[PDB]
Amino acid sequence: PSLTDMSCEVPACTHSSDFGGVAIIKYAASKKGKCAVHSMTNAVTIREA
Amino acid sequence: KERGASLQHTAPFGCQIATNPVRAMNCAVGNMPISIDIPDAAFTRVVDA
Repeated sequence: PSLTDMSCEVPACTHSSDFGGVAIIKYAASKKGKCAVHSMTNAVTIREA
Repeated sequence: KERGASLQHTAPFGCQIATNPVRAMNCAVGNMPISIDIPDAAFTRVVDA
C-alpha cells in the first residue's frame, strides 16, 4: 500500500508509562494489505508495529 | 387556647416540621457539598464515544 492525504489527530494523551495516549490517522491508500508503522521522535513510542 | 402558631406555619426558609420524632425538613438554607467516587468501569473512552 502507498498512502496519501494523511492527517493525524490525538483524541487524548497522558504521559502515563502504559500507552496513555491514543491517535487516529485518517488516510487514503492505493491497495489492500499489511503495512509497517514507526515513530520518528525518540520521546514517543508507538505500540503497534 | 392562647397557644399561637406552630413552627410548621411560622418557620423561616420554607421548612416543614413534624414531631414523631421532631424534624425540620426541606429548609432552603445554604448549600451542600456532594462528592462521588466513580469506578473506572463506568467511564467510556474518548475513542469509544
